[PDB]
Amino acid sequence: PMKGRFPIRRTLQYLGQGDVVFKDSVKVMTVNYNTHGELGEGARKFVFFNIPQIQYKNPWVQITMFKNMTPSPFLRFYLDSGEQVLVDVESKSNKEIVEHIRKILGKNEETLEKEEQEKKQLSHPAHFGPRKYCLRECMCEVEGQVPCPGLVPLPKEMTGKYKAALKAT
Amino acid sequence: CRLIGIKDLYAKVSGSVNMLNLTRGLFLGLSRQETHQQLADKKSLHVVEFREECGPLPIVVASPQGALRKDPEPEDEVPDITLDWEDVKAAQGMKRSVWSGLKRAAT
Amino acid sequence: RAYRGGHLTIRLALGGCTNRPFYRIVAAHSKCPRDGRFVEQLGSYDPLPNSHGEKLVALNFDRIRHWIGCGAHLSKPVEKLLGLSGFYPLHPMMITNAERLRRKRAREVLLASQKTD
Amino acid sequence: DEPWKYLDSEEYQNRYGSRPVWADYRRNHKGGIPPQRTRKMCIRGNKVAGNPCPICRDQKLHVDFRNVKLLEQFVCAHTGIIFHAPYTGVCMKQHKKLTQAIQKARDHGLLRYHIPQVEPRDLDFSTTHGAVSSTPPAPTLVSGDPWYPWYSWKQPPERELSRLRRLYQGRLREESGPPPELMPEV
Amino acid sequence: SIARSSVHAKWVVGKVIGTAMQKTAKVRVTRLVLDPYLLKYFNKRKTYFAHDALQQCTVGDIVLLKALPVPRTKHVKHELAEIIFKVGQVIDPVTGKPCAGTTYLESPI
Amino acid sequence: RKPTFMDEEVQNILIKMTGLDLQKIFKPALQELKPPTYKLMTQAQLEEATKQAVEAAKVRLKMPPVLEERAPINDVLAEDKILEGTETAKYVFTDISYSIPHRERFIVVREPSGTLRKASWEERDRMIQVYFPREGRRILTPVIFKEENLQTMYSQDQHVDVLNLCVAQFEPDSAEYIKIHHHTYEDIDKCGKYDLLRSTRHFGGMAWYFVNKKKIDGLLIDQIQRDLVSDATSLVHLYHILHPXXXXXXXXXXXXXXXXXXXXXXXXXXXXXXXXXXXXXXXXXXXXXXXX
RNA sequence: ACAGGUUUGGUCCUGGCCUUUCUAUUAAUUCUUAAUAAAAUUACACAUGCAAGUAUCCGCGCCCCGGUGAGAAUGCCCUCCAGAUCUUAAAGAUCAAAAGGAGCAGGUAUCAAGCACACCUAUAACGGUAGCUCAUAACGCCUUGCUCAACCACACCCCCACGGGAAACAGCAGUGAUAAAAAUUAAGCCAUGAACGAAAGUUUGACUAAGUUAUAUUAAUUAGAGUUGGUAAAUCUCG
Ligand SMILES: [Mg+2]
Ligand SMILES: [Mg+2]
Ligand SMILES: [Mg+2]
Ligand SMILES: [Mg+2]
Ligand SMILES: [Mg+2]
Ligand SMILES: [Mg+2]
Ligand SMILES: [Mg+2]
Ligand SMILES: [Mg+2]
Ligand SMILES: [Mg+2]
Ligand SMILES: [Mg+2]
Ligand SMILES: [Mg+2]
Ligand SMILES: [Mg+2]
Ligand SMILES: [Mg+2]
Ligand SMILES: [Mg+2]
Ligand SMILES: [Mg+2]
Ligand SMILES: [Mg+2]
Ligand SMILES: [Mg+2]
Ligand SMILES: [Mg+2]
Ligand SMILES: [Mg+2]
Ligand SMILES: [Mg+2]
Ligand SMILES: [Mg+2]
Ligand SMILES: [Mg+2]
Ligand SMILES: [Mg+2]
Ligand SMILES: [Mg+2]
Ligand SMILES: [Zn+2]
Ligand SMILES: [Zn+2]
Repeated sequence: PMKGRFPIRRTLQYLGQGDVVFKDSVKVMTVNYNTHGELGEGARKFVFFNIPQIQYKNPWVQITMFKNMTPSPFLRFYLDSGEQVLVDVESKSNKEIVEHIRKILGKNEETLEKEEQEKKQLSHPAHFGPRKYCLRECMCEVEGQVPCPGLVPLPKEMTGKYKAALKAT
Repeated sequence: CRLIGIKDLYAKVSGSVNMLNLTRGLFLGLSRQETHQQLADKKSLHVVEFREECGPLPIVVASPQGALRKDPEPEDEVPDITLDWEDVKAAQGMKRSVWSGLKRAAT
Repeated sequence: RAYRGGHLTIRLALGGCTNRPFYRIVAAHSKCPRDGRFVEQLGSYDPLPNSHGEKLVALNFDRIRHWIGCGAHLSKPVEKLLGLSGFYPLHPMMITNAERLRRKRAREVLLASQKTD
Repeated sequence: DEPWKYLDSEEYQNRYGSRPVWADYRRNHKGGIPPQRTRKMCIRGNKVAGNPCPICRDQKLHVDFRNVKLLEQFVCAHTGIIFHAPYTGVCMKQHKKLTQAIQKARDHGLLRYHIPQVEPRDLDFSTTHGAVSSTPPAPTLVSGDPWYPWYSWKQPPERELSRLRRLYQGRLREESGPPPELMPEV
Repeated sequence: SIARSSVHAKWVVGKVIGTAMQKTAKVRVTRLVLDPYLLKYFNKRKTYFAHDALQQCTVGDIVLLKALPVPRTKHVKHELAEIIFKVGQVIDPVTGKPCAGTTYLESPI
Repeated sequence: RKPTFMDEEVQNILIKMTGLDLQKIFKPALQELKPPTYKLMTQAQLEEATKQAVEAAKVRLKMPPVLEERAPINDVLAEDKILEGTETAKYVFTDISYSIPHRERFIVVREPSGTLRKASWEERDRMIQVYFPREGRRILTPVIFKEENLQTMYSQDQHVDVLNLCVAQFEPDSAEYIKIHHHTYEDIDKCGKYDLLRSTRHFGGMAWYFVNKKKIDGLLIDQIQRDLVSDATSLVHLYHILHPXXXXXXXXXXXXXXXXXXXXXXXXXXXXXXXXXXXXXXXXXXXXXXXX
């Protein structure tokens, strides 16, 4: 895209690439950030780059942002229990905020890998269906089997009307 | 490009197609070229081609005659570049024009 | 869709290119169509004998029994199939077709030697 | 049928040079974009139609799996995939014959294609398992027993049979059922 | 352990839009949505009524809504849980001091 | 004793024997190309990148498991003669369950003979190949493995390709696997082409089949002609590990051993053509006194 | 789009229109045979024959398949499950009504306001507040099946069927009228699926195998149609 001042962040590639996934407890996330100060600087970047990464990967988590309410910048987190997490981001680097969040409510790499494997096991090689869900379809295809008459017309013997006209006579 | 000897190229043209502006444009552009040697020289670093077919193998193309810098270069999570909406639209599978993927005769 | 009733049923859906039948073993609702919706696919069956002279049957025994354990019903040809494999005891009607066929073959031997005479 | 010959001929070497076949050939068509697949066949019976393909305008060319020097120039050198007819300009018939040709060519290895490094099928191969290793054959097998008592035909009590006839009396079809044991026939 | 609400709303935060009813707060929620053409995130808003014992919500409040286990009315599925920022009086979660905007009213020391 | 391919000695010696050639390891492939990616690097970054390369190349280089042959498995699970009279062609019952190791799958058959037989090995494999299609494998055996096609592919010096074909198509414990691998080794031996498979992951199979065929000839000759002493060293070392008790082994070991003494004593005690070794083992030696 | 033709005496620039690619009906001109897929103008009216039976009573089945796209901006997606049925040593399983909501969802703002569309009392059906929706498109109007291993909706019409018009093929074949739109008043339950059966088994216009049709691919036995100023392959003589 052309318009926008960091257009690379309106990509799909930039969206998939951001990594934080949230635990199942997180529901709401509240970013309170500040416009004017040097000590705000990191937080801002986080909103401007990382917030749109985060959200994409967690489409069900409300992410809200307030400006200039509180004189010092922070994150809040509202979990399922009624647990309220409070993450102070001040002189932090943008990267530091990201990784800190990942630490606190993340998902272990193993967790993700497990889950994706548990979904990948759902589509089984051996079934037969429409090209959408399966690979192979009619078993026209597989080598040793019979060729399906569209491609390779069948023996006079195996036709219905051959059997019919033979059983009649 | 057959007269230059360029055998592989993708080129799309936008706006007015008038012949003269086109050839002038093309020639300005292909003389606008920055060579690997020149890139190397201005940045004083090695330039390294990563082929996909050859895997991770880090082929060197160019070396900075004179002093090779001892300085690594900034890796931004966020590069700032002009991005053409057409390339990015291509990237995500959003070019659906029936004319595009056509078979055409040889070069 | 929403139905009045019916049971979970394991059976043979027929995909085929016509004169070349083939089947997909399927865990379905009784009240859905033959080739329509199902819960889960289980196996396949290929009636027509291949290059090697074999009739291929794939079955997921783990899942098949997961559903019978949930009380799915078997169609009679799925039971012929499960019979042969030995996952299930041979089906009574198989044996009866055996006896019938043997008796007719003996009667036809006697017809053969009564026509020869 | 001998392939190699015409590709090394002085006639060929004169005509085509070291450029591929089809190089100079050009397919005439209605506009800027040619129809997405070329003509069905350029030969029907004794008649050669219009401006013929590279392959069929020259009859001395033979499409086989044998001549690699002919089939080579219809495959992309770097990509190792064949060209669709329009790239080249061959007719559909000769193009299907060319695909099928390159296939048997690669099946006899007369040609190169890319062969990837594949790992072994299995990770841990243990021949030990009971599916692989012959089991302890059934106690029912050792005796020569039918696997269940009901595989065996048992002639029923005369009581049950006559009461059975007594049930169905008007509709009964009664013919002896001992199951002759050996199958084969004329 | 069964107390549930079939609604995905389970916990939200929104501004307090209006007080016009008895012991019921009109609260606007705003979530980010990815506009697929542009690939950008915009603020989509949605209003939720909520229930209040104290009738404690001034307009403009940043409020935490909790899903209610059994819905009161067609239009009330929530209960105000906590006031996150009462308007015009905001006490910094970090330092626990009274503040306006960028400035502390009573500083450390 | 217990020597085998997967022993650490045999492994580290066969990795060192094989060698890292980043040009032959990573080579242009015929797949549809993409435009090349470029980046500017430091000396440091290029070194780290180089090591990264070498690390990844090792994984490419990992040896295909060698194994002994499998015996035919014939066992009948049941017999009912009553079914036999059905006179229907063979039925093949496969289990497809996603959790199972493919040697732990159950593959069964009922013939027209009214018996329940387990699947043969080839049969079993082509079954799993049907329902668990894996790339490169034909479900019916590919023509190219006929002797004619074999010789044709050898002529073209493609041997890496053939050995890469069997890895995918057959199974490492199969009959055909062994027939083709071993016959192919015979070819590189009679043609002296050994340096082909050098940087290949196939090298381990070269070394083994030969140590166990006890013809080390061409590989030693070649190694000394290629100016590689250390490889011939570790190779004789290997013949000593896979032949601990023999005249050559215990004698040329316990007497004394190093490059000159062990390579020349195993050049005298392996007589296939000891005249070849002794010739070349002179030449390299001479070519040292001129270079030093 | 790899683009091409076309504004002017001419040149750029802006800017429509058209060509060139692929699919589908229908028509005209031609047409040899197979095989395979597909078959369709019409919620207009319907002659006749059939499309549910099973079974020792009772029971169970009897728009389930099958047909259609008339209706409705319908709905996709996601929560949560009453009920029905199946299995069974009481808890599993399959459908899943109602009710909901993160988000996505036809055109039109010359449709801009709608007109009670809210809440509070748990007192136990009365009282109390004065609200709710809406320019991030309420409320209208217009057109419409669909996001398709399927899902939604209808079943002569009056959204709904008590009652009223009135006597219903939008099951299979067929037929009038209508429309640019044309398949057999065909044979079998032999396979599958379904309903009943304790069972052999019985029924099934589902389906199976056919029949008709250049409608599309494939193979050959089949040669014809269109073009020939330019874009755009290709021309001589007459009138
Ligand atoms: Mg003008
Ligand atoms: Mg003019
Ligand atoms: Mg003028
Ligand atoms: Mg025009
Ligand atoms: Mg027509
Ligand atoms: Mg329907
Ligand atoms: Mg439909
Ligand atoms: Mg309509
Ligand atoms: Mg409407
Ligand atoms: Mg609307
Ligand atoms: Mg529901
Ligand atoms: Mg108007
Ligand atoms: Mg009142
Ligand atoms: Mg009605
Ligand atoms: Mg009535
Ligand atoms: Mg009607
Ligand atoms: Mg009809
Ligand atoms: Mg009806
Ligand atoms: Mg009519
Ligand atoms: Mg029609
Ligand atoms: Mg009938
Ligand atoms: Mg038909
Ligand atoms: Mg046709
Ligand atoms: Mg004719
Ligand atoms: Zn098929
Ligand atoms: Zn041709």
